Amino acid sequence: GLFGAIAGFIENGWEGMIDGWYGFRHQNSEGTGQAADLKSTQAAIDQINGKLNRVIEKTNEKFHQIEKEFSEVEGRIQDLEKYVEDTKIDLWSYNAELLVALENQHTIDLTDSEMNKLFEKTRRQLRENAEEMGNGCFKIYHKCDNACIESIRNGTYDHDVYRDEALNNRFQIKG
Amino acid sequence: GLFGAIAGFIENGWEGMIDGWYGFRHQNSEGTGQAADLKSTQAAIDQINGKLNRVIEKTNEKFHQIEKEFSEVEGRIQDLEKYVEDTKIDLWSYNAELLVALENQHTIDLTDSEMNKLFEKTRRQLRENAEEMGNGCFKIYHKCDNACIESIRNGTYDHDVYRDEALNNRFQIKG
Amino acid sequence: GLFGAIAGFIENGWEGMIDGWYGFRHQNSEGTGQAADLKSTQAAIDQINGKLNRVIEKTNEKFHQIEKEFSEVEGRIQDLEKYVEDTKIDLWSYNAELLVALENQHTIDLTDSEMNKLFEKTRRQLRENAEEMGNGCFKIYHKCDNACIESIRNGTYDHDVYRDEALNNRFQIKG
Amino acid sequence: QDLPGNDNSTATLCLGHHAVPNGTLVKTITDDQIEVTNATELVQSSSTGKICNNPHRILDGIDCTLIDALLGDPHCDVFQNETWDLFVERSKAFSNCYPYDVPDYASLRSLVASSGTLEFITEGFTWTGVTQNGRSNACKRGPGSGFFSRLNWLTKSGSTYPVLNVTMPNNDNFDKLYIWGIHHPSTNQEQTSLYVQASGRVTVSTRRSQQTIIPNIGSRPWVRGLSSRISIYWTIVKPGDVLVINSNGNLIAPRGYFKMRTGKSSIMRSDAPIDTCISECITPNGSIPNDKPFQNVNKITYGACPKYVKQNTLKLATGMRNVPEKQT
Amino acid sequence: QDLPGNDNSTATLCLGHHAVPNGTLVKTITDDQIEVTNATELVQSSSTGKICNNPHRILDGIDCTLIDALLGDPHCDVFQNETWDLFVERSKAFSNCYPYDVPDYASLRSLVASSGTLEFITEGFTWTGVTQNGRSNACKRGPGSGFFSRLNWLTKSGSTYPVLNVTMPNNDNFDKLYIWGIHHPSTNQEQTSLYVQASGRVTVSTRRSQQTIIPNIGSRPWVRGLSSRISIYWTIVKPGDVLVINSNGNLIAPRGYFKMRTGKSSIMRSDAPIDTCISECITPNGSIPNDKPFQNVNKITYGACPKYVKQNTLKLATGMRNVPEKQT
Amino acid sequence: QDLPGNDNSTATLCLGHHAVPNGTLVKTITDDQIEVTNATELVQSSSTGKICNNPHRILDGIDCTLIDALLGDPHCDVFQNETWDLFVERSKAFSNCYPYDVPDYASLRSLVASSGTLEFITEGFTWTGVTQNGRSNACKRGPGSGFFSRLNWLTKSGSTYPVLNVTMPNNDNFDKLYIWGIHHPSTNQEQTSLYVQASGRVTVSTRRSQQTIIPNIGSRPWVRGLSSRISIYWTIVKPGDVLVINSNGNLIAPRGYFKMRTGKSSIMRSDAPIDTCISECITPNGSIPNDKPFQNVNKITYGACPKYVKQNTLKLATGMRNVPEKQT
Ligand SMILES: *[C@@H]1O[C@H](CO)[C@@H](O[C@@H]2O[C@H](CO)[C@@H](O[C@@H]3O[C@H](CO)[C@@H](O)[C@H](O)[C@@H]3O)[C@H](O)[C@H]2NC(C)=O)[C@H](O)[C@H]1NC(C)=O
Ligand SMILES: *[C@@H]1O[C@H](CO)[C@@H](O[C@@H]2O[C@H](CO)[C@@H](O[C@@H]3O[C@H](CO)[C@@H](O)[C@H](O)[C@@H]3O)[C@H](O)[C@H]2NC(C)=O)[C@H](O)[C@H]1NC(C)=O
Ligand SMILES: *[C@@H]1O[C@H](CO)[C@@H](O[C@@H]2O[C@H](CO)[C@@H](O[C@@H]3O[C@H](CO)[C@@H](O)[C@H](O)[C@@H]3O)[C@H](O)[C@H]2NC(C)=O)[C@H](O)[C@H]1NC(C)=O
Ligand SMILES: *[C@@H]1O[C@H](CO)[C@@H](O)[C@H](O)[C@H]1NC(C)=O
Ligand SMILES: *[C@@H]1O[C@H](CO)[C@@H](O)[C@H](O)[C@H]1NC(C)=O
Ligand SMILES: *[C@@H]1O[C@H](CO)[C@@H](O)[C@H](O)[C@H]1NC(C)=O
Ligand SMILES: *[C@@H]1O[C@H](CO)[C@@H](O)[C@H](O)[C@H]1NC(C)=O
Ligand SMILES: *[C@@H]1O[C@H](CO)[C@@H](O)[C@H](O)[C@H]1NC(C)=O
Ligand SMILES: *[C@@H]1O[C@H](CO)[C@@H](O)[C@H](O)[C@H]1NC(C)=O
Ligand SMILES: *[C@@H]1O[C@H](CO)[C@@H](O)[C@H](O)[C@H]1NC(C)=O
Ligand SMILES: *[C@@H]1O[C@H](CO)[C@@H](O)[C@H](O)[C@H]1NC(C)=O
Ligand SMILES: *[C@@H]1O[C@H](CO)[C@@H](O)[C@H](O)[C@H]1NC(C)=O
Ligand SMILES: *[C@@H]1O[C@H](CO)[C@@H](O)[C@H](O)[C@H]1NC(C)=O
Ligand SMILES: *[C@@H]1O[C@H](CO)[C@@H](O)[C@H](O)[C@H]1NC(C)=O
Ligand SMILES: *[C@@H]1O[C@H](CO)[C@@H](O)[C@H](O)[C@H]1NC(C)=O
Repeated sequence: GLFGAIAGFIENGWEGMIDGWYGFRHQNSEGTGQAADLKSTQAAIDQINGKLNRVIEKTNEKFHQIEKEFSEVEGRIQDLEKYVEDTKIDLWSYNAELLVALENQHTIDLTDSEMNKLFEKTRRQLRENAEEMGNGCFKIYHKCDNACIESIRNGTYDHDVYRDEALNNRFQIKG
Repeated sequence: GLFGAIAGFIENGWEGMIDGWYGFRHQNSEGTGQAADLKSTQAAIDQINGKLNRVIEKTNEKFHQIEKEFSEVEGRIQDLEKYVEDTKIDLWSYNAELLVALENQHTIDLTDSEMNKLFEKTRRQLRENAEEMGNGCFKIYHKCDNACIESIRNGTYDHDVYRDEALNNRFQIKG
Repeated sequence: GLFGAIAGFIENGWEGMIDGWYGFRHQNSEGTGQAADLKSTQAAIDQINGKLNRVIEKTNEKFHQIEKEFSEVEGRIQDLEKYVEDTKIDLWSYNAELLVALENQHTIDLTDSEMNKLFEKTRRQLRENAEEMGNGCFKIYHKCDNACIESIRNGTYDHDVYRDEALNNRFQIKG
Repeated sequence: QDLPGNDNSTATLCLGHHAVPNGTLVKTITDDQIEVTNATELVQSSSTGKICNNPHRILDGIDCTLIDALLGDPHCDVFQNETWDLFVERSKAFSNCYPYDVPDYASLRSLVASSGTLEFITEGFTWTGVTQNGRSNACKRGPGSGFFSRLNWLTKSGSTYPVLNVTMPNNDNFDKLYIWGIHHPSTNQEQTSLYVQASGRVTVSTRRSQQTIIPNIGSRPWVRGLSSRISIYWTIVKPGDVLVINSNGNLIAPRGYFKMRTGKSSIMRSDAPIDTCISECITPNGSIPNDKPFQNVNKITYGACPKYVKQNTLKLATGMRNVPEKQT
Repeated sequence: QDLPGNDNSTATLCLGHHAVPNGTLVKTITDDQIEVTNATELVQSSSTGKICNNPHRILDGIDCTLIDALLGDPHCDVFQNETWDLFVERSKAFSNCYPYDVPDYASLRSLVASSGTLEFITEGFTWTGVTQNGRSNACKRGPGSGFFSRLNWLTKSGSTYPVLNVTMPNNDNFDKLYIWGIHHPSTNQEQTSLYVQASGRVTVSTRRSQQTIIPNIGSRPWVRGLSSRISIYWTIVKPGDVLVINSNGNLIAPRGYFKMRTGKSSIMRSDAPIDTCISECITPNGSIPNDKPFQNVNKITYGACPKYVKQNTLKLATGMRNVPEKQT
Repeated sequence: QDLPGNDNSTATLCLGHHAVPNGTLVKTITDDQIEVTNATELVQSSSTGKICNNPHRILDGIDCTLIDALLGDPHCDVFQNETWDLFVERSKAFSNCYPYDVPDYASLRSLVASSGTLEFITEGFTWTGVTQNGRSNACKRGPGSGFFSRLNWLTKSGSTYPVLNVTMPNNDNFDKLYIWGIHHPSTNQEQTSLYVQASGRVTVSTRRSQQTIIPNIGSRPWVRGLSSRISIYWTIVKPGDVLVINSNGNLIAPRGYFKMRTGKSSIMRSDAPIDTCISECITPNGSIPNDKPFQNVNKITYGACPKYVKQNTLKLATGMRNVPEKQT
């Protein structure tokens, strides 16, 4: 949608991630793994529920109204009784049709946004120690075991701890 | 608009680009050259047509309705016939006025978005071999002939092929 | 909101910034300082006023209409006079309620956007001489006195002037 | 600083989102079928088929319309002094008493339907000079002839029908509804046989209003043995006002007043069965749940109901776009 | 890799978007004139000026209103048994027969206009004791006097006008529309000359309804030589019901029934020329194209038409912002 | 380039946004209370309490309703030929002349209310054979009896009430409104005492229309000493048409015509004080300012007013989210 993460630079979803809406997959020298990110999952979920509750907010009640079905032909007054109702129904149907179109459009950009925000957040944390492979994956240029992967995920990763190892691996090489 | 590419970090449009809505101008070894990007052009065009078709979706038909012009003065019932129509017209006019304002607002951010997405996509591909000049142009720090420019544009550019040449040119220098 | 700057990577606002909506706080060789950014403040303000004026655009006027309060019980025709008005009021109330919800949602993403745009603009200007600390602050890796801070803020900063000093400080170190 | 010791390697971390095998198509500002992870339906399109008898007070009219219950058709005597939040009229209802017509039937049915009560107070009208309690074999009450329980057919006594001039003050603090009528004979002979005068006249008035109706002699179609008709009228008398009934022939007199109230009552035509269940929204198709915001069951509703909409399905996306690994 | 890859040059790649010299201003949530590359107009604001005679069946009333075509004014005899999807009434239409008035003209014009047919079936009413086919010099049919083709003016035979009491059963399976009337004489002399009785009376009824009208003697303004008037009434008779017409003077009798149907027909007042072309939307200003979603030509429409809106222009942006590179 | 910068230090630059201590909660598509820096109220919810007498022409009816001002109740003679943009009717208004009723009161009050003028032109009707200017002690004008200033009660001359047959052409180029009426006596004796004939009749007509009303004798409730009533009617006569008034008893004749116009006038029921101030929007609760888009003061308005809405507050965010740094 507007941010180009979902169905964008992230090629496709993971049918296998059953524990959250957004998450991480990694491959290091100790193995491969997957893990949902619960904060961005909750952020997306809460906004969609907020939106949902606003839409289901109070059915108003109406009691005696006007007749809407007639068995005899009467002319002028019954023509008006029918026209008031038919123009009321088209106006409420327009409203319903526009409301879900705007809402759905926004739900797709909102979830695209949370994906991109989690990507950016992880980018900012890895600092000079990783490079973006451009497909939603970072190449971490230093040895990062499963506790290192866990610290990026739970947001406690210290880039300084691995900066020189990373900068060496990343740049120096032979050019 | 929301992304700040169009009428933002990209100073102005190219009246000369007649073959697409978004594209590339380059200046290299063999000279200067321009080329439309057809994928982002199509992405912008398709969304605007989708939006367009939804708005032109079915004129509903109405046959016998109520009278809307009167030649005698009648009082209570004619007052109501006139009031039902006048409040119907104001409600549909409000709807038309709001619909094009939201739509237009969104068309401007959607196209701003595609510009920025194409910029980001090219950024991600050039990896460590280019720098953003901050005006929508990348400085490519390695020799890049016309086939090199065409591989960035058609999305097959391999950064590794030029990484050491680039990294040398870009960093080393004398500081 | 959609961009994740306000109430996002920028942890909180400054109650102390009284001279603008967006701005800078630095620390450099000459001391500490704060300064509002007037261009992004004006950009946010103008869009919010534009939006505001559109909403206050012309109260339409109405003169003779239908009766809306009755003292006797009449039946069929009075039932219709009441139903036309009650359905007119619910339709306008739906409209008012949806209008401020969309508007407010957009005002929060629009201001989130201007924050992020000012951040990006500053990023692009500092080029290879600074790093993002990921909290909305850049670490400038070269000596930058008050006039250097002023040139970033007023948009005349030349990165080349400090590039080797910065690149040395930033990378070389000991890894 | 941190000392590597020996190892030199890299890791890969990839961010991603879920996807589901199934997925639902939804409309958008720019697409009209785009697939998302999950959606929720906003249009209620099915009724239970039964009118739940709770929380509103449903009164099933069985084979009485509300006007016959009001007038007091013998077969609707079950409904005297009855009350309702919703009176349900059935397609099978039939009238079976003196043939009558009501000039503005629709307003009288409305006006009683929302008052919500058939509470009747008998008042001591004194009709001097006429024969009270006339009844007809087209309105059988039990084995005998009969008439509407709430109306009193006056005919001559002996050889005269006087000018009736009666009055009934509204001394209470509420409005009183008076249902009265006029008899249209089939023949001039019938007119004089019953009312002596060859031209009747009924004038019913208050300080605020007056109705004078004069009868119309002529043959109408045979209905339950009769070509005559009575037409029904109504007068509301406000607190402090006074009713004066003045006639010279053909008056079908009131026996007292219905009392009027102000409430949430209404009437509904439906053949749906009433059942025991609680449901706030009633539709002539039966109750429906008001959990969704819009409904497509019927434009006629009573209670807390969803807004009727022409569409029968509107799905609200409750998840991100579905971009599966394989296909859909 | 290579060997010492020494060619230290660089390249520049710039991304950009198009711009046009021209450009269109559009309204936005935050701006009311912002310039975009291209836009499309959503309000239809011009008619062709002609009512296309296709796909709907347009019936041009020429100088007949629909009610005169119904009643059978001599000059509208062209329209007998005619049908329409839209009947167009012209401002030039004129009546030219016995001066009449229709108590609820507006409902009779509506009710016939959407039935869409003037199909008339003559029924064998037998009027015994009166002179049929009365005609007038204010309603010339050919050289002679005449009357409405679908009405039958009964007057006395010799010295008496009996009490007419006729009946016509609806034995078909459709509703029947009966147009009848009553004559209001100018003088008591005229009343007795024609109808003998000094006070006429017409009662038309079914099992469901009854109308009794009594005439009103007095001078009205001279219209085509006459001060008298006839007033028109209508009765619909449902399948299985029965019409009973009972009168004692002044009856203008029906000659049979119009048949009623249910359809998409309506009536429109317009002096626009009908022309050959296909157009779905008709406006009294002529047809308009329903390609746009809103229209500002006229609030009166028939057919598949755009929604009428007060605005005369609403441009929908179909392109990005126009940020020109000079402007040429 | 430059020489040895002995010291090589770093700087920190942080971008941020403001925040306020206070802050306002607003609704959103996804939240219904989110705190922003500032907001503006879009619902006007309070009246001044006074109807400003500017720019519209307010006419305070004092203790006259518009119909009594029209008819010419003695106590409303102040309003003759008066004009208004808005006529304000007060709850205290009372009638104090001959007891009358108006069959379609609501349409006559509407029709005069938007014409906006009580300009009356007296015309030379010649009533030959009857006694003009009848007056009553229930309509005291000064010490004496009186009647409505704009109506003329005709009674017999000596022993006869002729058949009146008068005509008044509309030769001007505007529509004329004629208010006339009919007297309903209480007794047959009253009928013959005044009008000789035992059954009156009034027929008022134009080329286009006709009304015949016949009186109704009978006792109504005592109102200002009387049981009789007069009922009011109206006839509009278009340019080029002609009025013919024909009666044989009980006519309450017009004295001329009110002239009709087309404008922005209306009528309002309010007990609010009129005051001097300029305000475009009038509500029966007093004027309100139309600076906001929506209002919740009253659904009844006149002038350039905000759209009435059920909500009493709707805040539009005019600032960013408020994310303060201290605790609470
Ligand atoms: C005026 O004309 C109408 C229509 O011709 C007459 O109505 C008909 O009157 C007869 C005799 O009363 C009715 O007959 C009865 O019908 C019932 C049901 O079939 C039956 O039980 C009796 O034995 C008898 O046959 C007939 O139904 C009725 N028809 C209609 C449509 O009303 C009326 O009698 C005439 N009146 C005068 C005073 O001439
Ligand atoms: C009741 O009063 C009305 C109005 O004064 C009388 O109407 C007028 O009657 C005369 C004589 O019939 C009409 O005259 C004819 O007019 C036409 C056109 O000018 C002309 O061709 C004839 O030679 C003749 O002059 C006059 O038009 C008519 N005016 C109106 C407005 O209707 C009516 O006759 C009176 N009736 C009685 C019984 O007293
Ligand atoms: C028909 O019946 C009505 C109701 O019974 C009679 O009305 C009543 O008539 C009397 C005598 O005229 C009225 O008396 C008046 O009372 C007022 C005080 O309220 C007093 O100021 C007068 O001097 C006089 O005494 C009485 O008010 C009136 N009541 C009503 C409700 O109208 C009427 O007179 C009867 N008519 C005939 C012809 O029988
Ligand atoms: C983050 O992960 C590391 C490794 O598991 C652990 O030591 C640390 O405590 C974690 N922090 C939090 C807040 O979970
Ligand atoms: C991309 O450009 C290079 C140079 O023209 C060419 O060899 C390559 O095949 C192109 N790939 C595609 C998919 O066009
Ligand atoms: C920017 O700041 C520097 C230092 O104050 C100053 O010399 C320069 O002129 C400024 N430029 C502008 C446009 O303010
Ligand atoms: C789909 O959305 C609705 C509303 O949010 C929710 O009740 C339902 O559980 C969701 N489906 C799944 C599989 O989460
Ligand atoms: C109806 O209610 C009234 C008021 O309590 C009572 O006097 C009357 O007798 C009741 N009649 C019947 C049939 O219940
Ligand atoms: C509800 O009832 C109406 C009329 O009885 C019928 O046409 C309609 O299709 C029904 N809809 C449902 C969901 O039962
Ligand atoms: C402008 O937009 C309309 C609708 O999308 C399209 O038909 C038209 O060709 C566009 N104009 C140009 C120059 O592309
Ligand atoms: C009108 O149509 C009916 C039904 O077919 C027919 O019997 C009748 O004679 C027709 N009359 C004319 C004038 O066409
Ligand atoms: C259409 O017709 C109406 C009334 O005839 C006229 O006022 C209006 O301006 C016309 N508009 C157009 C586009 O012809
Ligand atoms: C809040 O917004 C309104 C409308 O924009 C403005 O008049 C007011 O001054 C604002 N408040 C502050 C403190 O700026
Ligand atoms: C009312 O105005 C008319 C027209 O100028 C005038 O002839 C008439 O005498 C006026 N009457 C009063 C009481 O002002
Ligand atoms: C306005 O007046 C109405 C009726 O007089 C009253 O119910 C309402 O509360 C009033 N509102 C205000 C703001 O005065």
